[PDB]
Amino acid sequence: SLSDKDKAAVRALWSKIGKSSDAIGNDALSRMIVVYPQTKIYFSHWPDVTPGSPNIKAHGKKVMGGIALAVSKIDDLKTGLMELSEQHAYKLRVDPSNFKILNHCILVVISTMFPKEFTPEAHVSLDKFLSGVALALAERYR
Amino acid sequence: SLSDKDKAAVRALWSKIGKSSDAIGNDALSRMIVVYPQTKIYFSHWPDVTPGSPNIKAHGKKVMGGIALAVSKIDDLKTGLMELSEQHAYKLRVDPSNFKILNHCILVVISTMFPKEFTPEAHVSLDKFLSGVALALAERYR
Amino acid sequence: VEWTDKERSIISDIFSHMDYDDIGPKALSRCLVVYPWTQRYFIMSNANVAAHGIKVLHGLDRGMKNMDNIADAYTDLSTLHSEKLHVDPDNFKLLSDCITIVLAAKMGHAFTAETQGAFQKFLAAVVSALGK
Amino acid sequence: VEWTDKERSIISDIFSHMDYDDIGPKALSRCLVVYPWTQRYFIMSNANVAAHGIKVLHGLDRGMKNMDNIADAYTDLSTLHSEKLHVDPDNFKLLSDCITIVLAAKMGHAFTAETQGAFQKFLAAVVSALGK
Ligand code: HEM
Ligand code: HEM
Ligand code: HEM
Ligand code: HEM
Repeated sequence: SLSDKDKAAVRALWSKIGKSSDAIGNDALSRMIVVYPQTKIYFSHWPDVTPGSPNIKAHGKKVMGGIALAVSKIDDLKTGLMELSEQHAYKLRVDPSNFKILNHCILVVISTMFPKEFTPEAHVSLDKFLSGVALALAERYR
Repeated sequence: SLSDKDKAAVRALWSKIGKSSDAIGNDALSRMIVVYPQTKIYFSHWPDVTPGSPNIKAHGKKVMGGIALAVSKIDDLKTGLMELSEQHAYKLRVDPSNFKILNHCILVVISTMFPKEFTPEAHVSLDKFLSGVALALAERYR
Repeated sequence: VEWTDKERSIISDIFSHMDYDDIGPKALSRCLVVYPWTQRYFIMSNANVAAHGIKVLHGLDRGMKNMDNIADAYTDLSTLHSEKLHVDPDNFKLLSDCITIVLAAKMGHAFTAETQGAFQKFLAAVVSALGK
Repeated sequence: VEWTDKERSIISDIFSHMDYDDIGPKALSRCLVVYPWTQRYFIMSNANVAAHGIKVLHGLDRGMKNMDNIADAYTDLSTLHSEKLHVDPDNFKLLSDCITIVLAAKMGHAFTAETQGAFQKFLAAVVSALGK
């Protein structure tokens, strides 16, 4: 579970990198699609699922929007992301094993763009935060 | 998270199999030791770490005692197993990846002994319960 | 991989006393109930689930017959489930556990730790071949 | 495994522009901070951690030089970490991720998805060889 130190770290980091959220989302989705090809099937209904495509750039905004929501609902991720969990489990039917994949790509992207700010201390807290986000999204699966 | 249906299922199943907890503990530890050899190192300080040994039989009681504690503290596993988490993380320094291993052996043992009662419905609830137990034990690691 | 004569005998023994029509359906049914997200690819009484359940064991049978070539024996199936079926690889491990739990219930005390070990190694080898 | 000429070039390029004395220490330090339970085997300023950090990259270097024999190149180390050191296998994957994140920070935008892919495949191959 996230400690107050963890919540402060995530809010402080988000405060710094949030401005580039559109770029982070686009880059993170691009990588997941290229590095982990099995995820492609979920976006097969899009005409262009290549890096930097208009569909991916657009979705990257929505994904980072979910992360920003998680940061604001940091004190209770289960309740905060309930609708997203229901959506991924029932409407989208996204295999829950993929959440950990995207989380990793998000960390890589943040690392490539904010090397100075993405310290190991910001990393442990963000990693715990993303695990909580993944756990919250998995809530409605069973 | 566990639903009321999940809590009822675990309490009902525990009500039925709890009588054989000593046997379940001995069998589950025996299997983990034999099937997953890397776990042996944690019990290297015991003279006899072979199946059915006096040390393993004894510990199987303590492990099932922790499970019984978890069942009684089912409404809040984080608070209920805090001391065990601290113990495994700091005093024992047990790598948290092993919790999922023991959980699997516990399921196998229960299946070999109570095939009639270990239905798939009892299985999903117990599996969710054991994941919560593992998650609670991992609480103090970082 | 490296199999011992004992492992070959155990695995051979398990398969010769395994009723595929009983184990297959039960293992798949359990998997769809315990890990519901695998229901999407298709619970107890569904003949289609039962059918594929039997096919899984028959697929294992093939690897049991040629344990030395486990990797190359699943090329056709690895591609089918992957490219055509789009089954997320993590699900192979979920089914494997259900097969183990179902077999354990059938064999009871005869499903010793040593038997479990050989069987899990066998399934680990098949799972890898499927994600290959 | 199956390497493409492109993958060989990328991996070769990454290693020739990688400063082991910089990447090694940073990757191990990060791992001990992000996954604290690996601290038991031994944070930023600890020379011993720095030393082993460098050794890890030098160990990767060996596999980069003979990419076709990755499996057999790590027999001595697989046994050392396993039998002697008793490092839980799951920790190889944790370090691998930290190495990836540290390299990403150094390379910045040059660490493209394609570069990440080749590198992750390379590390996956090494990790397997280590748990072998
Ligand atoms: C861990 C972070 C995740 C977050 C915060 C997240 C967030 C979201 C949000 C906000 C939406 C938009 C829903 C709407 O507009 O109503 C969405 C849609 C979707 N998500 Fe996720 N998601 C996550 C992980 C994943 C993963 C790992 C996959 C699959 C590999 C996935 C696949 C999808 C798909 C296929 C859609 C619909 C795409 C479309 O048709 O436009 N999501 N997600
Ligand atoms: C998931 C269920 C787990 C539970 C409920 C549990 C419970 C316990 C309990 C109650 C104790 C006794 C502590 C005391 O007497 O004060 C204990 C000790 C210990 N546990 Fe666990 N444990 C779990 C998992 C594990 C795993 C997976 C490992 C390692 C592979 C582990 C290794 C140990 C060791 C080495 C000790 C001390 C043994 C001794 O010196 O007697 N535990 N555990
Ligand atoms: C781990 C062992 C597995 C084996 C050995 C196996 C084997 C098979 C076989 C023999 C077929 C028939 C293919 C044909 O018609 O020629 C098949 C089909 C299929 N498998 Fe599996 N399978 C495995 C895992 C999975 C998993 C995890 C899922 C996901 C729940 C799955 C979903 C399907 C589906 C939907 C079909 C196509 C429809 C059908 O013919 O039943 N399989 N599998
Ligand atoms: C994934 C890549 C890994 C590689 C390639 C690697 C490589 C090495 C090498 C070259 C040595 C020196 C052995 C000798 O003296 O001949 C060593 C030692 C050791 N490794 Fe690792 N290692 C790896 C992972 C790990 C992990 C995950 C841990 C756990 C945190 C770890 C803990 C140790 C320790 C404690 C020693 C012994 C003391 C020392 O000489 O530093 N290693 N490793």
